[PDB]
Amino acid sequence: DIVLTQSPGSLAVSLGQRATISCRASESVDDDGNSFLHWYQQKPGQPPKLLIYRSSNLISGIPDRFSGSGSRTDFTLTINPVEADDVATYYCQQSNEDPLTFGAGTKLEIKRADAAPTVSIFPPSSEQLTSGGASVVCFLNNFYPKDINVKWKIDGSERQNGVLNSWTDQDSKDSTYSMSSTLTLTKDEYERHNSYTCEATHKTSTSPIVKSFNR
Amino acid sequence: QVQLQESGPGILQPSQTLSLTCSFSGFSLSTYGMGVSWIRQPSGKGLEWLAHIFWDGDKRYNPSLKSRLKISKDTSNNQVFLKITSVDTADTATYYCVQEGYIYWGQGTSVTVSSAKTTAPSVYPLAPVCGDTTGSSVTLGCLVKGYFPEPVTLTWNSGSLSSGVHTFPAVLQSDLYTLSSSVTVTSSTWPSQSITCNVAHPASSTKVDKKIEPR
Repeated sequence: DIVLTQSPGSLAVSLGQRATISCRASESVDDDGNSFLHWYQQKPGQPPKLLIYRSSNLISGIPDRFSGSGSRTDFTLTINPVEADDVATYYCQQSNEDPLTFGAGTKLEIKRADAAPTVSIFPPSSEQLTSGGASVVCFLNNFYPKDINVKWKIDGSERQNGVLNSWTDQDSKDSTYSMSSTLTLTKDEYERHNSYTCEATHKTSTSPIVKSFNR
Repeated sequence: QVQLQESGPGILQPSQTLSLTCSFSGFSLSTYGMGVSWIRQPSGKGLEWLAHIFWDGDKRYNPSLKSRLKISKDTSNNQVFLKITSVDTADTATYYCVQEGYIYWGQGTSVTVSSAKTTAPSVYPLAPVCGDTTGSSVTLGCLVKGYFPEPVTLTWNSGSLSSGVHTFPAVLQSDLYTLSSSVTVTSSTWPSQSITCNVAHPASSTKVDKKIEPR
């Protein structure tokens, strides 16, 4: 099983710099001469767009700035200049020996200024509570870099059960992320607690951003 | 000019058999060296190779999966077939039909294995609790929860509110999906202007419009 070890896992780059992603095979992917390592670009919601096949062959229509290099174990894709478009995930696949294996992915994201999350917290609508459930939702918005961690405390304890997180992809306009976290309780737990807290921890702040309320 | 079209069921209950089909035009499976692969990409994870049938009838399978797979060709109809028995939830993925295992990728076809039935969603307003702040921008939200199957269509003010909106991807919590959207406008805008969450769940033929009203 030719494991592939793609790296870096993430690449932050700006419009213009050369991007270089590397894929690394366990063993040779060449039948000596042909190198069966192919590179795929996948934007969110797209099917895999094959870019370059058998090491260095640009598909008919891939903008030439995509170069493919390598041989036997070590291989490289070099996007250069990185354009707005090229933000997507890049995969590499060997097909020299079944089973066919794929590299784990490298997501290339456009770099921008650090921005810290606008956090907003929302108690349950009346409607839900009439229906017998309580969801408390916290939206952490418009922030760069992607790395954030949210923690819910109900009357000062860390509740980490019943929590659903969801992230958007990098925004085309300001190149920021956002995520949403929803804590779901029955109506009954909800009513025997007073303060709900949504606490976020992002590179921009020393120590946490917290939003909270009392019923 | 190599058209590859995968056709399959949509939703299928656990433990059934998944029968997929691939229709190719543009090559022939009798070309020396030819063969067609099925690769699947489970929700959000990366690509997984399933099988490959060769020009010469030699079939190769994924080790892990072997026990459940059966590829087939029918060259007079230009169809490669795949069958997976005893589907379980992990098989929700998008299945792709691929020439030579990498060079021409079909479109994909999503199969979804669930035991849930069509459940129309609950749409709940998410209003703030108050203190005019954050650039004196307010963030308002919409929670759409517990529906099956995907998708729903959330717009704000019938597609007129478009900057500030962040619809987050749906996640599964107990065989049913939950989604939320946040819209951030300035203090001049709400509640002076009405803002409405419009959810449409085509599969149960439901359209719901909730107006976000101060709490």
